Amino acid sequence: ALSDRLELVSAKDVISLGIGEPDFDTPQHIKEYAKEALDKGLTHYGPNIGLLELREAIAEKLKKQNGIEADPKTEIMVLLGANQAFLMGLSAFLKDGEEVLIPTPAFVSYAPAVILAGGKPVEVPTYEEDEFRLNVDELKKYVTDKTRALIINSPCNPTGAVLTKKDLEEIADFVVEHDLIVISDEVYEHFIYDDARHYSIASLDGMFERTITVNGFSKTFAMTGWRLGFVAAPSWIIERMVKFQMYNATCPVTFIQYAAAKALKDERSWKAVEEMRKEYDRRRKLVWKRLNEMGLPTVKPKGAFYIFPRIRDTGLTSKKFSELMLKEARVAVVPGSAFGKAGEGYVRISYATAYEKLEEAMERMERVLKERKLV
Amino acid sequence: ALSDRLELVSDVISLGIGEPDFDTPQHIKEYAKEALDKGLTHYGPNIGLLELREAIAEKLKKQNGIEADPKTEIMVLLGANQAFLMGLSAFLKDGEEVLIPTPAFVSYAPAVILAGGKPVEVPTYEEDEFRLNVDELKKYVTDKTRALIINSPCNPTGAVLTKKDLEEIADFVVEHDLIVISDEVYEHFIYDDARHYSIASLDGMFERTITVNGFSKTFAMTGWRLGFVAAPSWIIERMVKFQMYNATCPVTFIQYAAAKALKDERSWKAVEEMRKEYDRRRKLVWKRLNEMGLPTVKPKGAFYIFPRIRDTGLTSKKFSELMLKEARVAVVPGSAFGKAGEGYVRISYATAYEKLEEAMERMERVLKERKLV
Ligand SMILES: *Cc1c(COP(=O)(O)O)cnc(C)c1O
Ligand SMILES: *Cc1c(COP(=O)(O)O)cnc(C)c1O
Repeated sequence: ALSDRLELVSAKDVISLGIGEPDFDTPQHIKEYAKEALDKGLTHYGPNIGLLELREAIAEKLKKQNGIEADPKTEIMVLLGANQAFLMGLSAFLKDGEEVLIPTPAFVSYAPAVILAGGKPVEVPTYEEDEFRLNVDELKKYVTDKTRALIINSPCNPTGAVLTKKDLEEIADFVVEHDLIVISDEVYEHFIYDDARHYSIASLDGMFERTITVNGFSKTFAMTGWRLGFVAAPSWIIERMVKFQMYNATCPVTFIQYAAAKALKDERSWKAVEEMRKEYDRRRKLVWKRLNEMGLPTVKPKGAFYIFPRIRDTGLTSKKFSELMLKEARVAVVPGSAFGKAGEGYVRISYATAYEKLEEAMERMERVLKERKLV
Repeated sequence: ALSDRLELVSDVISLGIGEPDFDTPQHIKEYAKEALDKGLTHYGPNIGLLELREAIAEKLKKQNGIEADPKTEIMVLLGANQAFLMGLSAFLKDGEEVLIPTPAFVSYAPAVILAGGKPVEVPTYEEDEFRLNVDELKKYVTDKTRALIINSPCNPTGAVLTKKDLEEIADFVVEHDLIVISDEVYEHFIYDDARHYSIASLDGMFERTITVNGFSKTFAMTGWRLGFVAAPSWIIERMVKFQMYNATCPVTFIQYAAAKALKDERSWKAVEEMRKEYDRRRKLVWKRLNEMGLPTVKPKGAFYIFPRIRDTGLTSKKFSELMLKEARVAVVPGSAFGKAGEGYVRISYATAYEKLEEAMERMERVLKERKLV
């Protein structure tokens, strides 16, 4: 019964570097469209699948930016945050013993959503030497004939890695050969740096039929507290997820759907996303310099707004290194072990905080690294 | 495993609408705009904002006599509808039974199937003004029964359980060591001699009770998706664990507007105005339905009325099929709310007075015309 699956799941001056959301505020003009919606009286229930005009704007964005062709009436569904998608998506198909492969270090909702859907998560390590990009040769070590799905997250949280098109082509070969469904969490697609490119696995030939691509407004617009996300997937999966929603949150907030549908079509939205991306890029270069500078070897992340320094050479546990940085440096970083077994030996730092707080946090980490001769 | 249980599930004047026709009171809309300007745009606690939980805790104390701790026993949800799946998922085990009074709201049985149990319908009867009767509950309990869901004022019937009904069902609940889920979203829309009481306020009941309520029906906020439950700590702790892998948290600036609205005089004023208008409409449709030849119990709460249709010789489904194309009015077959709903139709009077009168004339013209009386 679900209560059974739920008990198998667990878990003054101080700079928090543990944040997993934009420090920016929602762009003013998106605030303004939600005020207009309230005044227009968009107060009542909407369809379980989302407002058709939001789904249509989302079909346009997916085709033009991601190369995905999805039908608005049938294949895309609006959600209360992209987070709902893991449990509801996996529940449209996962049966009782089935395994889902999760590349690790991974976002924290993946494995519990698998356990709640009734399956068994199987962690597949990614490695520092590979700049944490998934390798299909690790996938092979873990396939069984109970494997039904793979979850991919690019750009990745906690790592900041982004899969290249060739990476995705190989993954696409493995998935088709093993007849898996891929769930692709793309919420960080627009925060990509240097010469990285965001490719969607559902745009490759023959792949839409087998992937659930999840995305949302939370990170690319700074709308985490607005609870609006979406999936584009085959209609037999969408059908099952809206039936689930009927008995869960019924439908998204309908005036926020209006604000967001207009926002996708507004030039100033995209302009604000580049503002934010240029500023996250500036902060990234600082924490990458400074962390390598103080002795913690760190891969330059190509996407999202997280960086993942190697702390294992200080001789500590990622949990003990988190304690020591909080007690003595008063900076909060999250243990890499919280992102799966392959995260032990690292710590997640979010640079979604003001440049200046990051500078100061970096000096404070330095001093107790030197002071406590951990180097 | 949840996939198998999903598999087990599921010129007209529409009278089938289950939501307020009113728009949200303007002052609540402005509190929302203000939260937006104040930047209340980021993630909040999974259990919901503490300001909102403290506000809900004084409302529950004052209006309902339920004492609950804002820190551990109140949780904000994305509509009250989340409470049934998530609340049942805190304790229900495989194949345990949940008693469901019928005619009932459509979420309850699918919510117990998704959670892993089996719904057992318990009939309510028009002779009893559709108030759940304990003798009927005695016939259906088993050693597999773990919970009971009650809904007062009730959708689809409009029935509201008496303080003595509650006292007797409370008895039954303790005797059978069940937990009760109490759906109280229509609490402010009660009429005539009716009074709303909360089963968690009685004698030792808080510990055995999940009470769900929200802002959708009382403040005309159905599209805002804000509801709440007050329940013991161990139920709340498991429901916010579930929310972390579900919708994460309600929308922050909506929560602030709801908090400021519980405290505003104009909110409670808005509610008497909507209650006064629904009562006017209710008198109209109860009168018109009986005199038109359809024996109808005068509902005492919510905004729904449930006329007897079976003496026309039609089934609930055939009668609404007839009314949709002959009268152009949409009513919903009683059989959609359980099998004790057969022979009846739910009409909602959450539409304008004028359209209700019109709708009533259209139904009366086709009743007399196909000699259905
Ligand atoms: C923030 C985030 C999400 C959740 O999106 P919400 O819309 O806020 O529910 C999903 N995936 C990752 C990897 C994220 O970091
Ligand atoms: C409308 C209604 C609800 C509340 O659903 P929301 O999710 O809050 O919109 C719950 N129960 C009943 C009986 C209802 O009629």
